[PDB]
Amino acid sequence: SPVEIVAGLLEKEREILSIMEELSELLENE
Amino acid sequence: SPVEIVAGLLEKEREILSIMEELSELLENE
Amino acid sequence: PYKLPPGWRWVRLGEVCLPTERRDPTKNPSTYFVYVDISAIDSTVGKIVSPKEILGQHAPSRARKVIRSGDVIFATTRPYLKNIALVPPDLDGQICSTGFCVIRANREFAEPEFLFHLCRSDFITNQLTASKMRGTSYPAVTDNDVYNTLIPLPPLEEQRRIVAKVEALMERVREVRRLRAEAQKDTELLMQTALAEVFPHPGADLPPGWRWVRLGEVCDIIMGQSPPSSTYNFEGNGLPFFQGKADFGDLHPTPRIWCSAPQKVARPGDVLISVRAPVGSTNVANLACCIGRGLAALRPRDSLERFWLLYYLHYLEPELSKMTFNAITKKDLQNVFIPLPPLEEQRRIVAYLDQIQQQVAALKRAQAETEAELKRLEQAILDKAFRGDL
Amino acid sequence: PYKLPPGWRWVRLGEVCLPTERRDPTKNPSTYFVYVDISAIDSTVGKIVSPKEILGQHAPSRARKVIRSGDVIFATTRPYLKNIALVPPDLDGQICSTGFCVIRANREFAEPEFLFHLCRSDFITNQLTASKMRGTSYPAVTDNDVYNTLIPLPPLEEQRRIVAKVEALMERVREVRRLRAEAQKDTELLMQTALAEVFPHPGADLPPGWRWVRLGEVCDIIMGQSPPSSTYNFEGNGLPFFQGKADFGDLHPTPRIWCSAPQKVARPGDVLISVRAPVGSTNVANLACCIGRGLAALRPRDSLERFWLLYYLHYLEPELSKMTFNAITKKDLQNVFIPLPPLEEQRRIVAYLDQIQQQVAALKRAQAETEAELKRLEQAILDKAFRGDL
Amino acid sequence: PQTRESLANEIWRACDIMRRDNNCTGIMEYVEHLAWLLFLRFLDAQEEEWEAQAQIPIIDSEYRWRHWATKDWPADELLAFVHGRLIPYLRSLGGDPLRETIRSLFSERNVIVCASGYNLKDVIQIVNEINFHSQDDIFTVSQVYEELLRRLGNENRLAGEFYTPRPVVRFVVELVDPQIGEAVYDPACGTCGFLVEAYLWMKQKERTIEDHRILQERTFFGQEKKPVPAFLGLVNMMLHGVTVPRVMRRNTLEENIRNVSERFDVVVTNPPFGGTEGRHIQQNFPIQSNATELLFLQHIMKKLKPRDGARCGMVVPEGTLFRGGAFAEVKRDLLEQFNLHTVVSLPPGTFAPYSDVKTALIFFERPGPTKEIWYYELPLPEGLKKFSKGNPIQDEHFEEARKLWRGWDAYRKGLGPVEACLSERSWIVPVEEVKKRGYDLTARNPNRSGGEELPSPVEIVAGLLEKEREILSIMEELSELLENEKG
Amino acid sequence: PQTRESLANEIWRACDIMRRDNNCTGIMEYVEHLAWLLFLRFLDAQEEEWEAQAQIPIIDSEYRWRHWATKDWPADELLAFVHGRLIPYLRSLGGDPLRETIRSLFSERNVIVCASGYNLKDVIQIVNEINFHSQDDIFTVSQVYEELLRRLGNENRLAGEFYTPRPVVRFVVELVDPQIGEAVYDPACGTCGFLVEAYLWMKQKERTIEDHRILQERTFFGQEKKPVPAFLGLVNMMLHGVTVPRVMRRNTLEENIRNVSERFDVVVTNPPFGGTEGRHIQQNFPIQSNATELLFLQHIMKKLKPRDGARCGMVVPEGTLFRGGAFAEVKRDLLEQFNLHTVVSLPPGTFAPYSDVKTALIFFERPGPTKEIWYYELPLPEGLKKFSKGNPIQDEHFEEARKLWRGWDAYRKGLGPVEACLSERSWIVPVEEVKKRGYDLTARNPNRSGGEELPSPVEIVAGLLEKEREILSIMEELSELLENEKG
DNA sequence: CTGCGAGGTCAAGGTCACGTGG
DNA sequence: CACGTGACCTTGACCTCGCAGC
Ligand SMILES: C[S@@+](CC[C@H](N)C(=O)[O-])C[C@H]1O[C@@H](n2cnc3c(N)ncnc32)[C@H](O)[C@@H]1O
Ligand SMILES: C[S@@+](CC[C@H](N)C(=O)[O-])C[C@H]1O[C@@H](n2cnc3c(N)ncnc32)[C@H](O)[C@@H]1O
Repeated sequence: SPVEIVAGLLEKEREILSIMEELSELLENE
Repeated sequence: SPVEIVAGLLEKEREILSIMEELSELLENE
Repeated sequence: PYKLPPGWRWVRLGEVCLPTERRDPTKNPSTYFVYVDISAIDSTVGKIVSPKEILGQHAPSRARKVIRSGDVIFATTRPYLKNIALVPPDLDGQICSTGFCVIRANREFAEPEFLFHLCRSDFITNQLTASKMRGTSYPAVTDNDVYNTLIPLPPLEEQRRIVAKVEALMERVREVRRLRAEAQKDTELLMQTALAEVFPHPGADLPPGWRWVRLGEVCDIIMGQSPPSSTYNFEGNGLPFFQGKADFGDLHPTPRIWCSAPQKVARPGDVLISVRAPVGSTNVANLACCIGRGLAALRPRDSLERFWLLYYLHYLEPELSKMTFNAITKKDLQNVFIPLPPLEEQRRIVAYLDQIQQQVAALKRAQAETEAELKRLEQAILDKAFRGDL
Repeated sequence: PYKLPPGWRWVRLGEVCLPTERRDPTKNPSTYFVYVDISAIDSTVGKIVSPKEILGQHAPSRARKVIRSGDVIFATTRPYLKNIALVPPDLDGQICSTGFCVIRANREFAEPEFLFHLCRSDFITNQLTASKMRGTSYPAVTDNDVYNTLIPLPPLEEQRRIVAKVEALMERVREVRRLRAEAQKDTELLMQTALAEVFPHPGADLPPGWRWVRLGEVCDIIMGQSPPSSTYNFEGNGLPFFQGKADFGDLHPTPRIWCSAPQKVARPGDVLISVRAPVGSTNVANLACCIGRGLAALRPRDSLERFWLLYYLHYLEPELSKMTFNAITKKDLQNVFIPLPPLEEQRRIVAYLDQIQQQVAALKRAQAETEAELKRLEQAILDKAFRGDL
Repeated sequence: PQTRESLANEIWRACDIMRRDNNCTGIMEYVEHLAWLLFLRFLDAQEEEWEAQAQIPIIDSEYRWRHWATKDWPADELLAFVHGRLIPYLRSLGGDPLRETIRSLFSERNVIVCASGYNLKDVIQIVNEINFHSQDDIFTVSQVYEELLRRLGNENRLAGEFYTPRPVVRFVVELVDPQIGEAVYDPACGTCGFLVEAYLWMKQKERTIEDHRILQERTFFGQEKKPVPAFLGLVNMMLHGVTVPRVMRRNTLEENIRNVSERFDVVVTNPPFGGTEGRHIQQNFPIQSNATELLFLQHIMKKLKPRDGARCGMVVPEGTLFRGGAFAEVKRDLLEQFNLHTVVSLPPGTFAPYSDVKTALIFFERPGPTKEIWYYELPLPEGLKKFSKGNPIQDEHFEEARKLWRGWDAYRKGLGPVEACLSERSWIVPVEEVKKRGYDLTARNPNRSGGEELPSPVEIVAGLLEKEREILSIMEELSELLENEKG
Repeated sequence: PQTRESLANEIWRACDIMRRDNNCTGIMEYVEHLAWLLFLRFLDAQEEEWEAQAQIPIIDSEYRWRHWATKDWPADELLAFVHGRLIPYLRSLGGDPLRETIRSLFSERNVIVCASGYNLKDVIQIVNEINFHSQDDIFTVSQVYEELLRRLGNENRLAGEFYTPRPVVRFVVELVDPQIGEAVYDPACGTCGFLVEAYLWMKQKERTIEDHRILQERTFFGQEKKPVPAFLGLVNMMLHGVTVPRVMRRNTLEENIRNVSERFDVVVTNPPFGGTEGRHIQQNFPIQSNATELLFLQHIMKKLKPRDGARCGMVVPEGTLFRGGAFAEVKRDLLEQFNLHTVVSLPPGTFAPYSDVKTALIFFERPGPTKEIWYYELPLPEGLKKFSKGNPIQDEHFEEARKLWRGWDAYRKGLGPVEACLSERSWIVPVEEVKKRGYDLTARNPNRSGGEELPSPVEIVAGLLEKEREILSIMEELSELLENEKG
């Protein structure tokens, strides 16, 4: 499943990224 | 022995009295 | 709280103290130590008179507290009994019962004997009554109350060497009471010595006109018995009831209870003697009354003066009281032997002994009052001492 | 300690607290209770996840503290492990191990959740390191230090409401690391998946030119043995010595010790495989060295690429590792089966797998660093929070 | 009644007339002068009632108040009459015992008469302008008389010895709660005595014909030793008043206690703090001590009737409370024979200027033996160290004492909570502990500075001295008598 | 030596001549202008020595410093000569030896030359009035140059990048304690480098003839990438100075660490403070990361000789200390490969104006594995929030650091008590605890205020974002590559 | 093999209650 | 009887050993 895995991994990554720009969003404020 | 005893008793009494006029003696002062 | 002289400061007992150690002697099982417990203290003089030396192995659970020279040990169990003591150099660094509060005076602020004499006074113990229990039924207090009760601290602090004055005073004072005690003991035998002169021991020859006689001959006896308990009443029905010596006053018995149906009655002028322990006590009877089993009533016959018999019985009292358990019998009383002078001479000697007795009574009461006021004098010494009035 | 915003006050933690009860459940022997101990807390999220309900009769000696809704329980035994929890309503009024320090916030001053997040922070526990001992050797502290350690408390008493704001941040934050963990887990499987394609399962037939071959055929093996201990030296005499996997680096083994009289030597480019638990780990030899019995050295004949064999062994590693105690033998290694493509194709696939591996390594390290800085981000959240900076 | 204004003023005028006069030095002389005039007028009125009962001869007609007071004298002839033919005539009374009384009252020295015959005539006319057939006018004069007695109480340090503060009286009477008819006894009634207050109370309940007679005749028995308080008091009890009350000039210690006879339902009293009596009198008591107060205590103890509910309110000094010896014995007896249900510590100077001695109110009951004792310390105003001529004791302090005592009275009979009677100034002491203390009944307030305000040592050692050489005298007597009566 | 005298003062004069000039904007331009003149004079002197052993021509003869500097030029003709003929002649020598080297050093941008030919002539003659055969004068010029470099360090934020505070240097060199002869290496030597301090020190122990020639020939190996610090530094090491020092314009990261074969006893260094380099360079290292500082750390780790007592003093930022991932790995290796015996936390602004980043001095040793680490936090004066251009770091703060470190050095080999090296400012951290912290070597003071002066959270989330987008780039690269190489 | 924590022992007080001498 | 001493109980603190993880 090598190729499939990277995909899902990639989705997970840009999801995480989404979460942390929500983090930056709500952290200023400042 | 009745008579002797009052005697001796009397001696203890004048002794006690002496002690307590020395007590008053040193109590003023005050 | 108080008003105090310029030098004096009020500080909690604790503030003046050093922290104090406690150690376990069983950690040194073969090392002996001297143990001090509340029983080892003489309450009167506030000293440790009877320590006990114990092997560290056999050490009681209580023995955890270490004492040192100048320490004041203040018992926390009933501290109105004045078990308080100043620790001698001989007892330095040593263990006692945890029921003690250890007071280590730090000599910067307090010298120990002053604190001893403070604790010895009703002052601190009354602070303890103000706090804790007032009336609340428990005999003991924690160490930290005894660390929180207010006290005056007397700096300039060789001003607390006014302790010297106190001790000077006190010893002379205590000495007085010693002598007073001796006087009191001795004064009592005066009466008996007087009696010893008037009544000859048995089998001796007697002055002319006197004769030995059995009491039963010159006296008749009503033994007395206790009625059923229904008869007893406080509503004053029938006659007063006296079961035994407990009902006696020192001359006449005080009636507190009545018997609606009396069995054996004692008229006025009968002489009452206790027939059960304590045997031999006597009171005259001043009113018609009913007598219990604990009492026997002696009615003196014509040849006899009730006071002649009475004084005789006072004379005989010490081993007229023997000590299976002791009771005395009608026959026992009838066969006791009494000297019988003529009635007139009896009344004469009765008069003489009467004024002797009133004199020694007046005497008794006087020295008793002096003693009481010596206690009060002591309390006055301490109260006056702890404010600047010497 | 530091600056304060206008409202906030510095208060000792204890000053904000309520007195707290302790009771003995054996006094109610047939009454069940819920018990909470340090093992019942999840260190990561600071919750009580596993209480145990016990009959009051079977209550442990430590079971004596009553928790209540909003109480913060802070373990005093090693409180750097962050066993701290906020007591839910379900656990109100209940016993938990004495190991804990019970914090009952009086709502007049402090909201409990704020105190939870304060304790959850490295703040208070660093207070605990600063006092007590710095680096002395005892794991635990008394409850009353945890009552004396300074905290900043902010009034109102909305801000404690602010923390309510912190929860938002944290939730998102924890969620991130959740994903990161999963990512990391899965990311490593990539390598094996890639390998899964290149190496066929045994007994399948292979693309043309390839052939199955016994390792012994294309590889020759030097088993290795451990010398006497006199040979060992730090003065760099003879050759470096590697006993087992413990000496392995991530690619090449770091020599820390030498053997003055080597017995079995591994020349560079030999491939080293561990032969005892953990068995099957591989590392390559970058320098001439001596090998212990814990290692076997594989040296590849032509027709075999050291990296082809290496990647193969990496593929085989999970059940190349068996689990009586684990050891592998020369015959065992010689009779393992390996796919053998032409040498050039081997080096081609080796190149390809090499760049896959460099990419996933870079990847690994990257997300590892993100994880670490997420921890740091958390600590930054709390440090910034307990000052007026949000 | 109380037609104070027209009449009261005059009496006050008469007082200022005596102030002007030389031989009336002070308020003392005012009140006794007024007393003897008022008494003569009283005697005349009573005899007139007895003319009415004669229908169905205390003094010669010439010497009745009527004939000599009504006539308008030249002043000198009046003065000459009073000193020359009147007073000696009144010492001229030999007859039935009562006249012996009249003679008795005058016979003791030196009746107060104005130096100016004019002033004397004026005072006499003010007295003669009182209507004795109006109970209104009598009420007024009684009030003025009472105020005069109070002022006399404040100004004069010797009285003092025959006076007691009315707040103390009213309080004691209130706590004792006399009913009709139980006799009321003051074995030493200085002047008036508590008897007037007891009268007024028991009277506030009469409300029937039978009762009044009981009040006027059979309910007041008490006695006085010294002539001046005896007289002033007689005048006061007739003034308030009971028509002809029974109280005797006599010694209370005259009487033997074993004989007792007597006795009474109630004793409300303030016996003397008192000093020595000694000798013959001592033999009248089972316990014999020179101290007057102790003998008075014994007398009171046996003066009470045997019935349950036999009460005594009484005033005692520190001495009777803390002293041991015979006192303890008597005190022991009290506690065993009697139930002493309360003690009120009374601050120093309550009796000033007479004493400043700390005193206590002792209310002891006689159902039975004494178990628990209620102690109430009483507050001074915190401005004052002690009560004074300037600031005397008044009814209010006792008002608080009153409310707390109501609490204790409720608890004693178990009709109320203990919490009612307790306050930091109130505490309850169990009898065991007073017996451990050698019968020291002195007030020790737990919830108070430990200081017990004891007198300085020197005074203690002084009294101790005098009674120590008293002991020596006793022993001297003992050995004199023991070799005297040798055969 | 010294004799700054007239000579120092002049040089200062030249500086104000350049201050007046248009083409010298700031102290930067002063120091580089002075540098290129001084360097040419130096080259001429060295060759002249080589005439002396030629007896047993880099450029000539028109272009040697002798002929053109001695001449009295019309200003315009001088300026025209330098720009028109000389710089170009230098730009193109082409001799495979150095001579290429020389161009490399005239290779780029602006050679700083005065706008006024008059000023240029003045500065040139001030420079040629220096006697290079008197090392008193060389010493003087070295001192003035050093001060110029310090002032340059304060004024210009761009250096900054190639400068390090001399107190830091002297401290690091003092603690490392170089001896003769161990090679001394700075894998990035900004300008001068620690090499001058190392020189002067090792010189203070010089002792013998054989030694001096070791110092000037065989003991200084270090290197620099960027032209301006390379040049300024070259001038500085010949100034202090070493006759012909070995340092190369090159990249240390172009080198492949795994082949190593160059090693040194000592490394005293301050590598860059950290940005990306990437790609092809990355492959030179076993651990691969874009971060320059990490690669420099690796390079240093393998640049050390295998013998025991192999030392490195080094300057690192917060980042290298608290960052995980590859850093941790390298740090792990460090701690096991090496004994890291001290860390000195250096407060923010130490390097201002270049950066205020908090830094740490890392002295790590290489007998063996790392057991315990000595931490010394360093105090700011209580007046300042941070060190500044206005108030910079100076040798004193380090006086205290020095004394305590002497203590720690004593304890480490067990020649002294631990108590010597401890102050609330100094504490000792066990290696175990840094491994539970995920290899966070940041200073945490046990006996100190809680606040750890951590960045505002957002900055954290900002960096977190940028390297997350790096992660995305990496993954699409991954899928590009596995979809590319599909058969 | 090492760090964690729950069971255990231990010390400091504090309250309870039984033996016993006056 | 009521006074103390031995005992039991509680709180709070330190010891360390069975146990599961690197
Ligand atoms: C203090 S007073 C009583 C006060 C009185 N209750 C009142 O209302 O003022 C004592 C009085 O008792 C009188 N007294 C003293 N000795 C006495 C005695 N042996 N018999 C009778 N009365 C006596 C005194 O004259 C004095 O007036
Ligand atoms: C902080 S400085 C070194 C300071 C120097 N030790 C001093 O204080 O004298 C960093 C220097 O390293 C140089 N440098 C940066 N990257 C480099 C590389 N890859 N190779 C060599 N030198 C480099 C930079 O030009 C900069 O001058």
